[PDB]
Amino acid sequence: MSYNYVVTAQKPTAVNGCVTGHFTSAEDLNLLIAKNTRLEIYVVTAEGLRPVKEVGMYGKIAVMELFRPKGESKDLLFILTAKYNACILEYKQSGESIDIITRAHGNVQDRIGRPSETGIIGIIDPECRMIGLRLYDGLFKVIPLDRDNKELKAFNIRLEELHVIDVKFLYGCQAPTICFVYQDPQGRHVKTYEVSLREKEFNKGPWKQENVEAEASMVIAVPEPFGGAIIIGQESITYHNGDKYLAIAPPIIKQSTIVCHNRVDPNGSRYLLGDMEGRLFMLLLEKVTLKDLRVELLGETSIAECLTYLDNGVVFVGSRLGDSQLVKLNVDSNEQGSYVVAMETFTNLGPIVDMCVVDLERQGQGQLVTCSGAFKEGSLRIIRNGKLHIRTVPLYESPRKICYQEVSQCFGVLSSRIEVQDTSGGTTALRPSASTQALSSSVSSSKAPHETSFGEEVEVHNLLIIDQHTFEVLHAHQFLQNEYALSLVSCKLGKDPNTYFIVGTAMVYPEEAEPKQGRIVVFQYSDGKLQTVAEKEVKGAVYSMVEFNGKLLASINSTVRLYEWTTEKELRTECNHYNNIMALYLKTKGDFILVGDLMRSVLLLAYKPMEGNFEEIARDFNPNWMSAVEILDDDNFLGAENAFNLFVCQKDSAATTDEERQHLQEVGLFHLGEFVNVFCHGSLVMQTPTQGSVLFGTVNGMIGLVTSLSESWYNLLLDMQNRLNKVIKSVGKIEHSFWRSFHTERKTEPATGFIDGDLIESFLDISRPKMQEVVANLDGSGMKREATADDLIKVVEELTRIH
Amino acid sequence: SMNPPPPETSNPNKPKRQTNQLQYLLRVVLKTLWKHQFAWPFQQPVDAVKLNLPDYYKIIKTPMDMGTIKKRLENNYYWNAQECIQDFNTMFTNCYIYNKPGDDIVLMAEALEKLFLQKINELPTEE
Amino acid sequence: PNIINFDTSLPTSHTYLGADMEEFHGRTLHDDDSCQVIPVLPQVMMILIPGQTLPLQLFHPQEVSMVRNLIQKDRTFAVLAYSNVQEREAQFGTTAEIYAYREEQDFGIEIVKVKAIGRQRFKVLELRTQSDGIQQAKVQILPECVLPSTMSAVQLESLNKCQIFPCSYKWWQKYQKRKFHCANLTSWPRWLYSLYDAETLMDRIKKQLREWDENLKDDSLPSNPIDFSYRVAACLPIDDVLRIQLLKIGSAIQRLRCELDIMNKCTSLCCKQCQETEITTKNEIFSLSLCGPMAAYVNPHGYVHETLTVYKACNLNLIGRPSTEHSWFPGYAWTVAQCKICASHIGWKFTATKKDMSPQKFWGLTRSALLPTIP
Ligand SMILES: COC(=O)C[C@@H]1N=C(c2ccc(Cl)cc2)c2c(sc(C(=O)NCCCCCCCCNC(=O)COc3cccc4c3C(=O)N([C@H]3CCC(=O)NC3=O)C4=O)c2C)-n2c(C)nnc21
Ligand SMILES: [Zn+2]
Repeated sequence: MSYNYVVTAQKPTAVNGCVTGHFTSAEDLNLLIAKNTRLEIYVVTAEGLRPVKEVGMYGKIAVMELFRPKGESKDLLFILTAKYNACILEYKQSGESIDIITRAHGNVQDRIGRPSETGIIGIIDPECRMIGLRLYDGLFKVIPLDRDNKELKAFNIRLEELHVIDVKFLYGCQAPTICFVYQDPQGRHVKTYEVSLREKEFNKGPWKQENVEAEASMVIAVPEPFGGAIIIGQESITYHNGDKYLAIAPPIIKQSTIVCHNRVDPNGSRYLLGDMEGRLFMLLLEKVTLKDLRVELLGETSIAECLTYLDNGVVFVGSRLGDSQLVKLNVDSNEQGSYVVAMETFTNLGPIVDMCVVDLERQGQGQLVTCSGAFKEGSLRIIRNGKLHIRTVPLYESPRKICYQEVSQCFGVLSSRIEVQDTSGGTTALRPSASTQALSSSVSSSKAPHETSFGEEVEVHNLLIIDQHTFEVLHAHQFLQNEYALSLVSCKLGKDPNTYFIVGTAMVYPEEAEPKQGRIVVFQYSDGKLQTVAEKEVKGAVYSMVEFNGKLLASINSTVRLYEWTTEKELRTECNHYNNIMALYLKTKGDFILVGDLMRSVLLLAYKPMEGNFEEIARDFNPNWMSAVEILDDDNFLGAENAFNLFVCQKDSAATTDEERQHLQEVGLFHLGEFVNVFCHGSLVMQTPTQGSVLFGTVNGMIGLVTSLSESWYNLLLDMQNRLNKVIKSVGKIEHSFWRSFHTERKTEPATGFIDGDLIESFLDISRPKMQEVVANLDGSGMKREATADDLIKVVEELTRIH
Repeated sequence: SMNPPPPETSNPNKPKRQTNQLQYLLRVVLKTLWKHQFAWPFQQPVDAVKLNLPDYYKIIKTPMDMGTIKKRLENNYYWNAQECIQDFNTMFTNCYIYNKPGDDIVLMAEALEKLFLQKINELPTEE
Repeated sequence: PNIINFDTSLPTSHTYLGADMEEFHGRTLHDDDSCQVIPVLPQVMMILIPGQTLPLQLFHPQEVSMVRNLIQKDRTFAVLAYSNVQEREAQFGTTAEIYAYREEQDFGIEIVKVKAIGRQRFKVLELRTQSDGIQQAKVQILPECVLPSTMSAVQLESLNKCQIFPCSYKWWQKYQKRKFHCANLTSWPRWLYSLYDAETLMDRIKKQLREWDENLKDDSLPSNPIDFSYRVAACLPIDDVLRIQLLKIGSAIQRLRCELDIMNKCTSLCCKQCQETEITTKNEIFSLSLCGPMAAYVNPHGYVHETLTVYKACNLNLIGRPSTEHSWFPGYAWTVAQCKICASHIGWKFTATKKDMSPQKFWGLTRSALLPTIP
C-alpha cells in the first residue's frame, strides 16, 4: 500500500575496523578495512595502498579478524554481522576474475539471551583451535575450528562473571586460554580460563585472578616470547604473566582514555595506543622476561576508531568521527615535537547530523551541504555530482544544524565547542576553531548555584554565518551561559520583507532534568554584522521550528505553538496545541503538521484557518526509538527508527469510520543498515517513473534517496528483486530477505512497501545470460505485457538516472 | 418520608422478669448475632429517608431490627421467649419481603437466620 | 508528619480476614501474546495493576463454586478494567493469581476469603456469558515492551569497553556524560536521552517516593524498571480514566515518564463529586503499608476500596462513632468521613487505640472518591 524505492547515493565512508595480514597471497601484505556494510581489500605497496577489491555484504560487519590455520597457504577472513551471521571467506583470483568464495557460513544467534552492554566481541585462538564469541552475558560461544565445521556449529559455556569488559586469547598456551577483565561488587578483576573442547567447559587458568584498576578496559594478548597480557585502564598500564606483575602509571595518558591499540612488532615489543582526544602514544616493552613498560607520546592524529601498522613506519588510522588517515612516523621529532607526519587523508562524511540542498553554481543542478564530523573533526561537506565531487571545510568544532539564506548569500550553522574550566574563574578553549577565528563575533544580552568545578568540560554554542562562496566564518555569535541551541530556521514571516535567522534554544542546568526555560531569538544578518532583532522567552525547550505559511511553528516541550510576526517586529502567539508527548520532530506540508517523539509517537494535526487553532487528524503510538521523520506526500510519512530501519505510515482521508480515520496504518517496513539522522527534500540531478525525492544523511556517512512509485512498478520491481536474489551469489551466503527484514530483538518481519534500489541497480552488472535468466517468464496496460532484457536494461537505466 | 418512631422497648406498666429463655436469648443468641460481620444492617431501624426507600414502610407493616430486640431484652420488655423469637422472625421476613431473591442483603439475612435457627435449637428449659 | 512505630507489615497481611489462610507457593505464568480462556469475577469493578495485592470476600454460591474450581486448577482469574462499567464494557484487564484462600464454617453461609495478586496485563478479545450466569473471557496476553539502550544503535565499538560503570548530583552528571557520549553523533543532546533513560527516571521517582515513605530504596523498591513502574502505578491516587491510560502503556520508559509527569503536575486531591472542594495535598501523603501509601483492602460486605493514607485532610465531616470492627489497620479505629459540601463518602479517620502508638491519627481516603487537580 506504500510503494517506495530506496537507493544508496553515497556508500558509507566511516571506518569501524581495520586489519593487516596475508589474505590475497602469502607474499602480499594486505590491508582490510570495514565501512559498516563495505569491505575494502588493499595491497600494501611502498608508495601506499593499491586497491585490489571492494565488496558489499548483507550485514553490518561487527567482527573482522584474519587467521591462518594449519595447512592453509594464505590467511582466511572471519566476519560476523550485526544480525549474527558468521562466515569464513577465502580470496580467489584467476586471471582477472576475482571472487570472494565462502568457505563456511552460518547463523550463530541463540533463541534466548540478552545482548551484552559491551556489544559483540570476537576473538580467535592463536593456534587456530577455536573462535570465541561474546554475544550475551553469562555465556561464551565456542566455534571449534575443525575441517568438518562448515556450518559453524557452536556451543555455549556458562560464565560466573556476568559483566565481562574485554577478553583475549593468550599466546604460548598448550590449551586455548582466555584472559578477561570482569566486574563484581568487590571491583574490577582480571581472570583466566582454559577452554576444554573434550569437556566443552572451563578449567582453571594459568594464573590466579588479580585485582586491577577500577577503569581497566583494554586487554592485549602479548605474543611470545613475552606472553601474558597487558591491561590498560584510564590511569595505569599493567602486565600479568603468571608470576610476572608489572604496573606503571604514566601521567601522560591521564588526560584522556585510551580506546584502541594495535601491535607494531610481531614479537610484541612496541604497540600503538590511541585515546579519545586523538593522541597517539607508543608503548614499549623492554626485555626472556619483560624488563619495564614505557609510554611515549608520538603525536596527534584524527580521532582514531582503529589503528593499524603497515610497514616502513606507515600507519593507517581509521576514523568514524573524522577523515581516515595514512600517517608516517619518524625517529626524530620535528620542530613542534611530534613524530607524526600525515601522508594522506581519506574523506569521511560520518557523522551526518544535518544537511540542506542548495543550487549554488549552475541553476537546476543541486548540491548538498552537510554537517559532518564531531569535535576537532567537525566540518562542512559540499557534495555535487560530476562520481561525486566533495569539498571539505574544516571547522575544528562540532556542527549540529545548518540552513541556507539566499538573499544574504550565506549559510547559518549551529556549532558547539568544548572548553575546560579556568584556574582563575572562567573557561579556556582547547584549540582555535571557527567560532574563535571569525572575522566578527558577538554574544547575547540577557533576560546558577554551585558554579564551575575543577577543569571539567563545558559546551559553548555558537551561530556561524558563513559566506557561500569563500566559506569564511563571517560571523560567530555566542549564546548565553548554560544555553543549548536546538532549532534553526531561515525564512520570511508576515509582511516583513527581511529574511531572518531564527534560533530556538533551551536553558539547561544540572539540577533540572527537563529544561523549563528557553528562547526564540530572531537575528538579521546584513552588512557583515549580526544583530538581534527579536527575542521571545518560552517555558521549555524549543526542540524544532518550521516556517508555516508566513508564521512560525515552534515546539516547546509538550506544546506546539504558532507565532505571528507583528508590525512591531515581535512574536505573537496565535494558537497552542497541548499534546500527550513532547514535540521532538516537527514537519509541515500546506496545512498539515507532523509531530514526532523519540519513541515513535506519531501525531498528525491540521491548521484550521477559519477557527484559528489545531485539530487532531490522526496518531499512532508504537514504542520504538526514532531519529528522523519526513512527510513524503499528503498521506504518507517516512521515518527512521531503532535498529537501522525505515518505516512508512499512511492515513486514510475519506476512510470509513471516525475511529479508523484517526489511526495511521503502518504500510512500509525496511532494514536500511544505517542510522539516519536527517531527512530533507531535494535532488542532485538536473531537472518519470518516480514521484518525489527525499535525501537522507546517516551516521556512517552514508547518503540515500527515497522516492515513491506506482503499484504496477512496485510489483514489477518486487518480482525483479525476488528473481535477482534467486540468481545472485551473496558474499557469505546471507539471504537478502533476511538482511532487508525489519529486524529488532522484539520482532522480525519481512520488508514491505520498499524496493531495494541497490539490488535493482546491480542488475546492469550481471552478464547477459543472467539477465535472460531474470527476465525469463516475467500490469500497466490492464492485461499482461511481456518483458525482454533490453526493456529492463532501459528501465534500470532510467531508475539510475534519478540519483 | 414517614420513617416512624422505632418500636417501644420500655413500659413501666409492663411486668418484667429474667426468664432462663430470655437470658439465654440475650447472653448467647443476640450476642452471637450482634458481633457477626453481617449484623450491621440490622443493628438499628431502617432509615427510610437516608436509604431513599419511600415504599419500605408501605410494604413492611411490622418493622423490626436487632437494636430494638437488644433494647427490649436489656429492659426486660418480653414476658417469654416466644415474643423475642417472633421479633427475630418478623425482621427476617420483612427483609425477604421488601427485597428480591439473590440480593446481597437477602443472602446476609439468610445467613443470619440460619445461624439463629441453629442457636435456637439449643433453647434451654425454663428454670 | 511525626514519627511512626506501627509496623508497616500488618496492613499487607490483611489480618482482618481471620486466621491464617492456606498459602500457595506455586506460580503460573502464561507465555506472551498467547490467548487464554479465563473466568471473570462478576462483582469485581477494580482496575487491577500487576503486583497489586487484591483481597476479596465471596459469599454467593456461584462465586464460591467458581473460586473452588479455580483453586483446583491454575488459581488465575481475569479482572476486567472497565471503561464504562455500567454497561460492563471492558477492553483491557489484568490477571490475578490466588495465593491465599480460606473458607469459613461456623458461619451463616458458606463464605470464602481470598488474597490474590495481579500478574499479567491483557487485551479482552471475547466476552461470553455462560448459561450459569458466570462469564468467560477469551483473552490475549499483552507483552512487556522492553526497549534497549537508546545508544545501542549509535554506539562506537571502540567505546564498547566504556559502557560498564563501577554527592549524588555529581555522580549522575558523570553517569549522563559517560553513558550518552555518542549522543554527539545524532540530532539530540545527552540531557534529552536522559529523559528516556530508565535509571534516571527511576531515581527521580525514587526521590518523589522518599518524600512519601521512609523505607529505604535499598530493599523495598525493585530494580527492574517494569516492576518499579508497576509498583509506582499501584500507589498513585489517580482517577479511573488516567489509570486506564496508564495500563494501556506497554513500554516501561513511557510508564515511568507518565508517572513522573503525574507526580509533578497533580498536587491537590479534591472530592470527585464536588470537583471544587480540596480534600488533601500530596505533601500529607505517607506510607503506612509496605505496598506504599495506597493499597487495596476489602470490607465486611465485599467491597474493595483502594485506600490512600494521609497525615492530614480538610473539608471533611465525621459521621458516627469510631469502631475497631474489621479495621483495615490493626490498632486503629475508623470513623466514616464525608465531604463538607456534597456529603459524599471520602474515606475514614483512623485513630490509634493505644496512647503510645504513632501516628495518633491519620486519614484513609478511597481512590474512587478523589480527583487529582492541578492549581
Ligand atoms: C438498596 O437498599 C435496599 O434494597 C433496602 C435495604 N437494603 C439494605 C442493604 C444492606 C446491605 C447491602 Cl450490601 C445492600 C443493601 C439495608 C437495609 S437496612 C441497611 C442499614 O442498616 N444501613 C444503615 C445503617 C448503617 C449501619 C450501622 C452501623 C453499624 C456498624 N458497622 C460496622 O461495624 C460494620 O463495618 C462496616 C460496615 C459497612 C462498611 C464498612 C464497614 C467497615 O468496617 N469498613 C472498613 C472501615 C475501614 C477498615 O479498616 N475496615 C473496614 O472494613 C467499611 O467500609 C441497609 C444498608 N435493608 C433491610 C434490613 N431491608 N432492606 C434493606
Ligand atoms: Zn464533595
